[PDB]
Amino acid sequence: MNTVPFTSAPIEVTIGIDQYSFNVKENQPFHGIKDIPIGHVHVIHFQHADNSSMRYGYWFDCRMGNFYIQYDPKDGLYKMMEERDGAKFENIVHNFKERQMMVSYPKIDEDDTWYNLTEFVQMDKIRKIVRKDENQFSYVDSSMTTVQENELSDPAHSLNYTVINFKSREAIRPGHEMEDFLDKSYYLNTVMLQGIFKNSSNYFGELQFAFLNAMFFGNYGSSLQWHAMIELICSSATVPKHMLDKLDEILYYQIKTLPEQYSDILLNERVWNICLYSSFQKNSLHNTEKIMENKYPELL
Amino acid sequence: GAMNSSNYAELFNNDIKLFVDDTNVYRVTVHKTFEGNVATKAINGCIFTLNPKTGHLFLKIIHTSVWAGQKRLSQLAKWKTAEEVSALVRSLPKEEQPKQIIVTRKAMLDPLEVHMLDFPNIAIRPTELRLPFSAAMSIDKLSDVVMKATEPQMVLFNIYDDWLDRISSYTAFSRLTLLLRALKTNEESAKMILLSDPTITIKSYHLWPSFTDEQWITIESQMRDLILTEYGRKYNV
Ligand SMILES: CCOC(=O)Nc1cccnc1
Ligand SMILES: CCOC(=O)Nc1cccnc1
Repeated sequence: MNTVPFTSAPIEVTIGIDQYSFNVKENQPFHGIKDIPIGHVHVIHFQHADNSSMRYGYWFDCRMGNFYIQYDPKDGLYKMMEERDGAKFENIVHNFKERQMMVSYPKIDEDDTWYNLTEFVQMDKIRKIVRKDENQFSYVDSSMTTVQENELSDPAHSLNYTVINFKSREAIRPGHEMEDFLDKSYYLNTVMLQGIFKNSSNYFGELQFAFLNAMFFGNYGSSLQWHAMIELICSSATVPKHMLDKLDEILYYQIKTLPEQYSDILLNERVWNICLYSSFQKNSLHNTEKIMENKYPELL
Repeated sequence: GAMNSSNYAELFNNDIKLFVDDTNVYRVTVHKTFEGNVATKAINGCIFTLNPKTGHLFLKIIHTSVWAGQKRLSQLAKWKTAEEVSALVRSLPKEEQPKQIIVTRKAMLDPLEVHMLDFPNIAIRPTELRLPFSAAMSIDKLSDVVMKATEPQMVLFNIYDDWLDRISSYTAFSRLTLLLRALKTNEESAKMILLSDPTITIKSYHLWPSFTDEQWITIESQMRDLILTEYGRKYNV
């Protein structure tokens, strides 16, 4: 079990750790988060009390180094940092643990939610979507735009998601215009899965990595990316059977976890009604359709 | 974006543009089978592509053999439409290619957008106008060349005949649309109007009769009357 110590909490802030969150009051004696499960990628995120504008946060993997949080009063946010002196880090963490100034990552033992939401999310790929190579962790906020959004403006601070565009030469073979536009199997299976991702796990990882940035930061371009990657599968007549089974499982847990009150801005009515009710794979997402219809029958 | 009454005069500026109408591409007769079922028999049709400034009509003719062994023909027909417009542009010299193509039905936008990905600088646009181009198969000479075709081919016409010698394209287009609206609302009366006086003939190289300026005014007014009329007969006013 790993730990993300905080130097201090000088400003009132809601802190998120994966799908959990807790309130810290201005100058409350808070010194971080303990018992974080090794083996998964995590995100630790922030919403200031005084300015709910800008949810921001950091993707990290405790196996990749010792990380801490330190408020920076010039730039005005809680920054993730790496401590390279490992003896200094253990000593600091042990003091805070002894004085019981850390909140415990509150995992219920029955609960596989986090694993089911990050199963294919890979930290090494995250560094490439969110390019900042001097750090082993990756910062994301509400306002960051995607590479494709910047095509339709600071490239260093963008989300380099995989470019998917259904009306594009990459997506449409000369001479199969209608075939390829109505049945996207060529674009999914040859162009994307065989040419760009290499395998379905890499593809599931971005879909999971898209969704989590939408849910945790209200990142619009990430929501667009999640929906695109769903639609490309649902609109392909030929999908490996194991990908459809896994997809159903992935979406089921994403819909389960979504805040009940946020469905109106995170979920695209056209994509979901198309995918569940009109597309080639309309009969292939049984779990996802059962949970959508029982929880968001309004959208449909 | 879309084309409507407020930007109506863009059609006659000097940017090359084309209207595409696909309402006559897939045409069928519906009939009873010996077993008392219903079946369609397709007949030849055409893609109606028109330069509104010059009057040039690229009648790209659809023989029935193109539907053979195909499914979902109404959907295929929008893609067939998109495919034969795209190869026409490809063939055409660059300085003759359109800067805009305006489709008369929104269902064509995606088929045409996909077929023209290679021409990102050609704007594909819808329109709010209710243009009467479906009535083009009420022009006898066009109907004739479509029904006689034994293979897919493209015949070129000027739908304005020689009118641009005496009127502007705005006025020529308005005549054409009034003629077509009339033919669409009541083909018989519209046609009775056009051919009553046997002294006025259609030149072999024309679609419409050879009216003087004064005779066109009479004709145009009669066609308005007809369109007003049939509107009353249709709503009881
Ligand atoms: C584009 C090749 O696939 C990925 O990069 N997938 C990914 C991205 C981010 C997190 N986990 C997986
Ligand atoms: C339905 C008939 O289509 C054509 O005649 N198309 C065509 C293709 C290339 C160049 N010009 C015309």
